[PDB]
Amino acid sequence: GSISTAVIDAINSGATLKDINAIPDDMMDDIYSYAYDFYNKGRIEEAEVFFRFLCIYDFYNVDYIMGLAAIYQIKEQFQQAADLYAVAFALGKNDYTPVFHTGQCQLRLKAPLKAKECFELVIQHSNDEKLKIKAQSYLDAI
Amino acid sequence: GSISTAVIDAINSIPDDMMDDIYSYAYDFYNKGRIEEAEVFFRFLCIYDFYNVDYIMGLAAIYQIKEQFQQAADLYAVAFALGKNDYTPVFHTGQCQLRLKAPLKAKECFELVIQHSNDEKLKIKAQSYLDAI
Ligand SMILES: N=C(N)c1ccc(C(F)(F)F)cc1
Ligand SMILES: [Cl-]
Ligand SMILES: [Cl-]
Ligand SMILES: [Cl-]
Ligand SMILES: [Cl-]
Ligand SMILES: [Mg+2]
Repeated sequence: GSISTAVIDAINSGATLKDINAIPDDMMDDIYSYAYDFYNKGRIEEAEVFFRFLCIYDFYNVDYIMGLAAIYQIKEQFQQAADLYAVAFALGKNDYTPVFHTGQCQLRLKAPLKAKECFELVIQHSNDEKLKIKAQSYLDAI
Repeated sequence: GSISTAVIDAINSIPDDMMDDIYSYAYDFYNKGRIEEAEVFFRFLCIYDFYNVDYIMGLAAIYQIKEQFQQAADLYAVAFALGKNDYTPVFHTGQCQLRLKAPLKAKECFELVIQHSNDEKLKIKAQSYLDAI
């Protein structure tokens, strides 16, 4: 692991714990797999702890961010979820799935024009026709 | 950075005119070549209101000037996700990806501009990069 001075330096420098290899890679994989297990088992509170832990460890990991965003969406913290989905989109650049879920969140936030803009962005830019079918099903419902 | 601040804020939990004032001051610094002071002001603005495309775009431009190409690209992508209709961030992401030795990502950015932007001057610029790729 990392000595305390190295962890403190990372806190003070704005760096991730990932950047200083504070926990072995295999253990982080285990933690992600357990977080997914909790999620799939309906243990949302525990899944939330684990996805928060993962995102503290590496705020630039798209899948860690996507997991927490999904949990926030389930818990109806729609603005926090939308905020994380936007970050997740930016980090991956290529995948419009977070923009699709942002659209769902915006509908629940009573921002239907923002939602429409999200679904249209998916339709116009994604080459994933299966995702477009889902986005189009929201757009057609208006 | 600004992205890490946005993520940490989400993990854990001023009149528009005044914000407009500070944005203009940051631009004033930028235009005089006071890049470091402009960067502080844009970083401040992105802490106060990160999901504001004008603040993101200004900070991303400074990172691009400073050859911090990955940070710039990440911020331009946020701006595009939030704004959706302006392809200027996609165009600059393409430039950044070229400098990051990611020519296929760059090509995808410039193609998006040509296919979707209504900014004819931006489309010429994107095509000139494509011709070099
Ligand atoms: N419906 C089409 N003809 C069509 C064209 C382009 C794309 C894109 F390249 F954007 F993925 C997706 C679908
Ligand atoms: Cl120690
Ligand atoms: Cl990238
Ligand atoms: Cl709206
Ligand atoms: Cl444009
Ligand atoms: Mg056109």
